[PDB]
Amino acid sequence: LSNKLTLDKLDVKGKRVVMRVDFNVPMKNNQITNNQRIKAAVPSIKFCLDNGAKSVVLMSHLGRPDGVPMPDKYSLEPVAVELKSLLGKDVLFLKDCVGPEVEKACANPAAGSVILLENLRFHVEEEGKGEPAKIEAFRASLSKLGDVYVNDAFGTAHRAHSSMVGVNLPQKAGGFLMKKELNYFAKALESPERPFLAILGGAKVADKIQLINNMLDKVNEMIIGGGMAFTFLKVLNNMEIGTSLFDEEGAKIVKDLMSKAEKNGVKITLPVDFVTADKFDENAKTGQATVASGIPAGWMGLDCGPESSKKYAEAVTRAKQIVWNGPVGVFEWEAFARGTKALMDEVVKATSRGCITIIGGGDTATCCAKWNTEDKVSHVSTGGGASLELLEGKVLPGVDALSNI
Ligand SMILES: Nc1ncnc2c1ncn2[C@@H]1O[C@H](COP(=O)(O)OP(=O)(O)O)[C@@H](O)[C@H]1O
Ligand SMILES: [Br-]
Ligand SMILES: [Mg+2]
Repeated sequence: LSNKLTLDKLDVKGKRVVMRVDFNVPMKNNQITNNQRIKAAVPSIKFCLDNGAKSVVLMSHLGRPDGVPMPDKYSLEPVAVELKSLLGKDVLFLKDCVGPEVEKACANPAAGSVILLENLRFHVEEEGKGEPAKIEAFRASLSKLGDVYVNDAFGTAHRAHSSMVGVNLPQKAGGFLMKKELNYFAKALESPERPFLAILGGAKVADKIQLINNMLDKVNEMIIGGGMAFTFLKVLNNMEIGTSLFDEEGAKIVKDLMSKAEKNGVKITLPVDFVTADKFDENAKTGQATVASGIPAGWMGLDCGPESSKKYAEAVTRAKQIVWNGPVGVFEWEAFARGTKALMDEVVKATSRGCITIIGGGDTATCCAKWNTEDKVSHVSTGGGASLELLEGKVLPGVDALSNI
């Protein structure tokens, strides 16, 4: 951020600070399962308060409510409560993020007020799809909630959304988490140790399959696992995949990706076996499948199997540097957690013999919390797709929108 205003040089004394954070925390049975992303923004928030900010107004999305208010499923209210404990200051939660009543609560707050707005994506104008004059007015309304803007939302920095690129105030500063994450990656990605392995799993198939093309110019090996694999196996193996995650658009580029991997000497490791489920439920009935057998109609692959785990371990053993985003199964549910656990064990072992290991993402970082490996890998990042976009070599929209120095 040499070229960009950062919080360390932003005068906040007597200023209302409006701050985009990534508080898109994982949830389960209505409770936060990992407060990593909330803790990560505390240094910027504390800094503002300690240096005399009149207020800090915090704004984030949570999940993908698709521009419709969904307070029953995707409310940020629970975050406010967790933020109080972490901060040592109370936080006011507002039930919306714009305009008239929110604008009043933020216009002239009591000194030192911390305020958390409701889910930005309850409004279509944040993304805005899921409408030009209304997008302008959405952005104008957010711009009113402070005098200066800070973006500490590393995990969302790849998104050119209204709250990330559309705030119109004279001073737009990168926060300390943004700086910490960009600095770590700049160093780690400058001259990666080789072989450099990327591990891509998870469930955001439509988005993340589109990142593979550029990643293939940077890495020497790739594991394509979790939800990502089924699109590849259907196209390449003509495998029956039941109701497993499948991306129609990405299917159309799978063969081109494999050609480019061959051209670039990138070894691709796909799973060869699976733990299956009769429905998307923690208590689903379960089965086993292989690529040869296919997955039965109406069943889904929710974890890889033992032979896949062995192949993954073999790639990890070869690697001198690893970036991992996306669990290789539905590790939140114990019936589908073994593959991710096994891969985590191998990544920890790699770290202990000198592998540089970077694990990132809202959900993938939760694997580290779940198995107590946050201090047994080289770096745990608050960015998932955001990190993958850095690996591709892009400038992130949330960074690009900051004020030049
Ligand atoms: N085979 C699969 N089918 C469906 N979901 C999966 C599968 N494998 C992994 N997942 C899911 O991937 C989700 C995380 O993916 P993602 O959101 O892209 O990663 P992150 O939050 O680290 O960026 C987890 O919630 C996990 O349950
Ligand atoms: Br997606
Ligand atoms: Mg996620």
